[PDB]
Amino acid sequence: YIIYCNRRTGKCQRM
Repeated sequence: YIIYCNRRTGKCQRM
């Protein structure tokens, strides 16, 4: 699944 928040670039996950 997706458990990572790339807030750095402006992307996030759902988990």
